[PDB]
Amino acid sequence: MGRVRTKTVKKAARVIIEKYYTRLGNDFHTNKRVCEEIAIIPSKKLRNKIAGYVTHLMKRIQRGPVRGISIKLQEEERERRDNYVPEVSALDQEIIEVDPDTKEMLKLLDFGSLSNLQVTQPTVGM
Amino acid sequence: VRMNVLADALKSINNAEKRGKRQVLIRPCSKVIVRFLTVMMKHGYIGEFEIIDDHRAGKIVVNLTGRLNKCGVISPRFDVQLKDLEKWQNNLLPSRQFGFIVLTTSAGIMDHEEARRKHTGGKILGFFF
Amino acid sequence: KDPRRLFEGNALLRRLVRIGVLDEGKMKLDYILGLKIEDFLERRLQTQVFKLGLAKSIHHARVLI
Amino acid sequence: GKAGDKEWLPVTKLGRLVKDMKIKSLEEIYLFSLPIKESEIIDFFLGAALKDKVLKIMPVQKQTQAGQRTRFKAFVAIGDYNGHVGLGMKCSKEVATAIRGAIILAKLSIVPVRRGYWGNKIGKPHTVRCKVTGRCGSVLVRLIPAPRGTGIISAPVPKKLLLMAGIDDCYTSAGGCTATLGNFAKATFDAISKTYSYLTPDLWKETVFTKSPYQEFTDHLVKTHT
Amino acid sequence: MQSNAGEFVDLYVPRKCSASNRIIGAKDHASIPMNVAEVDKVTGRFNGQSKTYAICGAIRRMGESDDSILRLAKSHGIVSQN
Amino acid sequence: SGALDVLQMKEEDVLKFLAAGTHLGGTNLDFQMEQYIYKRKSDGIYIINLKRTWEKLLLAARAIVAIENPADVSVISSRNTGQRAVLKFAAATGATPIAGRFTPGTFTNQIQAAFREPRLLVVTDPRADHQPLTEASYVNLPTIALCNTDSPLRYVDIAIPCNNKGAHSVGLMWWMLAREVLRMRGTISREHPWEVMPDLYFYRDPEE
RNA sequence: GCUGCAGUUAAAAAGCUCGUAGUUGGAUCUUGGAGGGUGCGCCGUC
RNA sequence: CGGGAAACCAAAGUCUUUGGGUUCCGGGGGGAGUAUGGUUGCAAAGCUGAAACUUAAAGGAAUUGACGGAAGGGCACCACC
Repeated sequence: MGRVRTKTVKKAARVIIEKYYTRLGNDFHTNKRVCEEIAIIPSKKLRNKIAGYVTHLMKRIQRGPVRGISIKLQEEERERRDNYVPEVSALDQEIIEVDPDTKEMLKLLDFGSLSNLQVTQPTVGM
Repeated sequence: VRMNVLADALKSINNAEKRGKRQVLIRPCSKVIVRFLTVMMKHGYIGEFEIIDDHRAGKIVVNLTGRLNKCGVISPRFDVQLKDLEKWQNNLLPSRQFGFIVLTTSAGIMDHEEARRKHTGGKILGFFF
Repeated sequence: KDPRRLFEGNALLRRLVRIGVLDEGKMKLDYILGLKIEDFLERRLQTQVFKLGLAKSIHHARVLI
Repeated sequence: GKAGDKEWLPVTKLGRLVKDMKIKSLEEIYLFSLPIKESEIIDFFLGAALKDKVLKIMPVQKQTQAGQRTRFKAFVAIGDYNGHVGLGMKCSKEVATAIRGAIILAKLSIVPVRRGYWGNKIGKPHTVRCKVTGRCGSVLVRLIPAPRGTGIISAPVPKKLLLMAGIDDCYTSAGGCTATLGNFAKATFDAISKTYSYLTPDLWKETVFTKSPYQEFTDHLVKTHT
Repeated sequence: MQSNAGEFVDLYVPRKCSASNRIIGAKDHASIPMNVAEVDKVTGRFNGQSKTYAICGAIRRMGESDDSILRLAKSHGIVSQN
Repeated sequence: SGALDVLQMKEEDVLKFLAAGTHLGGTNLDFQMEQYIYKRKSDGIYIINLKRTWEKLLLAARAIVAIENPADVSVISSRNTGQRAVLKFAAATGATPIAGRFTPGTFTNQIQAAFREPRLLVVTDPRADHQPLTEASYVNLPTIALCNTDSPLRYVDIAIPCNNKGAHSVGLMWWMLAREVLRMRGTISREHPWEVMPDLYFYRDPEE
C-alpha cells in the first residue's frame, strides 16, 4: 500500500539469502540479530526492514522455490529430484502400431521392425 | 515489344553478377550479341558461353566470374567520328586506363582500342568494365 | 608520335626549358603536369639581383631595376 | 612533450596485439576486416601524427514537458594526409564533449583510400584509380580522377575531407541538397571509401591471403586474466 | 598496383570472396572465412594444415555462406556426393 | 570418402541416427534446404539425407578442431531441448557456453559481462537463436548450425540438417559432434565408439 | 537538365480507350613468322 | 537485394556505375483556370489560356511537445463524492 519494500531493501534480502540460507530462519527476531553479524547496515530501522522482508522470503522459500533465489542447498535438492526414470514407459508393449506410409517409411528404409496398420482418411486444412 | 535484344542480354548479365550469380540464360541472342559477348570474353569480363539452338532465335548460357562491375548498352547507336570516341570513353569509362567502349564499325564489332589501332570508326554499341 | 603532339609538345618543352623554368625528364609533358608558380616567379629579374649579392634583398632589387 | 601518458588498457584482443607491437599497421585490420571498438587502437597505429579538423557546430533542439531543450552537434573529420580518413558527427550537452566524442567517433570509422593514377603512372599516385560516387539521403558526390595540378575541385568542406584523405587531384560533381553539410560530407566519405571496393583488373588475381593475426597471436590475445 | 619502375605501390591487396570473387572491403565486418582442418589422411589426427575459404558479407546475408562452403569443400575435398 | 576411409558412414551411426529420428524432416521445406532433402514421405513429411546430415556434421567437427583455443568456440542454445546438450559439449571439448537468454550486446559491446569474442559459433535453432546469429554477423564470426528443413539460412555457414522438432535428434547431433571433435585433434583415437552414453546429452524437465 | 531533370504525397501522368501522322520495330543469308615507328644497356620490350 | 527525402515501394527495383520503346505535363508561391480572342454548348457551362501587380517563402516528410467537447488511461477533498 502504502508499504512497498524498495530495492535497497529487497536486494539485501535476495543478497543475504543467497550467501546465508542455512544460517537464516523462519523467525524475524533471530535474523535481525544475524544481520548484525553478517552485514553492516547503518540505521536500525533499515536493518529491521531488511530482516523482516528476508524473513517473509524465508517463510515463502520454505513452502516452494521462489522466482529468483538460489542457494547451495536448493541446488542439491533439485539435483537429486532430477533423476527419475521407471520400468519405463516407452515399451511400447509388444508391437509398434504404425500409420503405414510410416510403414512404407520403414519398408523403404531397409528396416525389419514390429507392425500394425491403421492409416486412412483426408484431410482438411484450416 | 522488342526494339533491341542486346539491351536485354546485357541487363540480364548485369543482374546476374549483382545477385552473386555465376551463370545466366539470355534469350534470344543474335550475331550482335555473340560478337559483344565475344569481345567481353577476350578481355576476361566473362568466362565461356554457349549458344543453345532452339528451333527459334537461340538461347545463350554465359558463365561469369566476377570481374564485371558493369556492361552497358548505348541506345540509340550514335555515329562516332574518331574524335568523338575520345569523348565517349571519357563520358562512360572509370579511368582512362581501362574499360572498353565497344562499337560497330565497317570493319567489325570491336572494342575502341582495336578501333584506334585499325584506325576505323563507326556507331557505338555499348561498353564494359 | 602524332605529328601534332610531337611537333607542338617538343616545342612547348623547348620553350619552357630555354627560360629555365623547366628541366629534361620533365622536358617531357608528363612532368609539366606535375609542376608550379615559383618555378616561373624564380626567373624574374628582381630575385636574381638579390640572388648574386648585387642587391642583398628582393627589395633593393626592384628599386635597382 | 610531457603530460603523463594514460594507462590504456585493452578490452579487445585486437588491441593487445597492437600494444604488444604484434599488430603494427591498420592494414592488417583492414585486410582482415576486423571491427575496431577501442579508439586507442586507431590512436596507436595511426592517428599518431593524424590531424582532426572540426567541420561544423550547428545546434538543434526537441520539446520537453515544461517547454524546451537545445544542444551542440559537432562534425569532425580525421585523417593523416595519406590514405586514411574518418568522419564523426556527435551531439552533446557541451561543445568540448561534442568535439571530443566526435573525434573518437571519427577515428573508429577510419577508412582506407585507394589513390591512383590519372593515367601515366609515374612517381606515385596523385588521384584515384576510378570514379566512385556516394549518396547520403539525397546528396550524392562523384569523384573523378584528374590530371596533375588539377587539385581538389570540390566545395570547401569536401576539399578538406579529400585533403586529409590524401587525395592530390580529383574532379567532383555534387547533386542533391548540398547545403545540408552533414549529408554532403557523409556522401563524399562514402564515395572515397568505395575506392577499395572497386575491383580493377590489377586486382584480378587471388591468394593464400592471410591467417589473421588474431589466430597466430591467439595466445597473445588471451592474456593472463579472464 | 605497379608504379613507374615495376614497384608495388598503394597500401594493400584485399582478400577476395571464395564464392563470388569479389573484394572483401575493408570495413564490412558482417563477413568471415572458415578454416577447415586437414587430416593426417587415414582419418582423425587433425594435422594443421588449414583448408580455408573466405565468404563475403553479401553471400552470407543472402542465405548462402553454407552452401558456398560445400561447393568449396567438396570440389577440393573432403565432402563427396553432397 | 575424402579423408580417406574409416571416416565414411558406419552402420552403427546410421543406426543411432535413425533411432533418434533425426532424418524426419519438416513439412515446409524452404528453398535453401532443398538439397538436404532425400524424399517426401506420403502423408506429408520429408526424409532428410542422413548421409548428407552425416558428412556435414563431420565437416562441422573438423572446423571446430583447427580453432586453436578450444574454449573460444561458443556452443549456444536458448532452446530447452538443447540446453543440457550444449552444456555437455562444453564440458568435453574446450568450448565455452551460452544458454538461455543470449543477452544482447554480447559480441558487439566490450563493456558487458557476457562479452565474448568467439572464433566459431555453433547454434542449435537459427530461428530461436536469431539474436546470436545476428550479433555474430556484426563481427566476422563463422557459424555452424542446427537446421531442420525450414530454418533461416541467413548468416549461417554450415548447416547440419536435423529434425529439431526435437527429442533426441538435438541430443544425438550435439553428442556426435563432441564425439567427432574429440576424435580429430583431441584424443579419442581409433575412430572407434563411445564410453559415454549419448543420453547424457538430452533434455531434462519437469517434476510432478 | 543532348551529355544530364522532376512528375505516389513537394509545382507536374489527360477519366478511359481506339487511332492517322510522327517516332519506334525479333531471329536469320562470308568461314608463331618476319616489315615499320621510341625506350632501356649486340640483345631485346610495346 | 535495390529504390526513395521519408512515409513507404517486388515496383516507386534494375537512375551519377545517370542511355529498352513511346506519349503527356511541370520550372517558387499568390494574381488564376482569372482577363482576352477562338471553339463547343439550347442553357448551365466546358476547352485553350496571359499579363500588370504581389510576395520570401509557399510546400513536403519525418521528429518532438503543447493541447483535445479522440481511445485506454490514471492520480489528489489545493478535484468530486
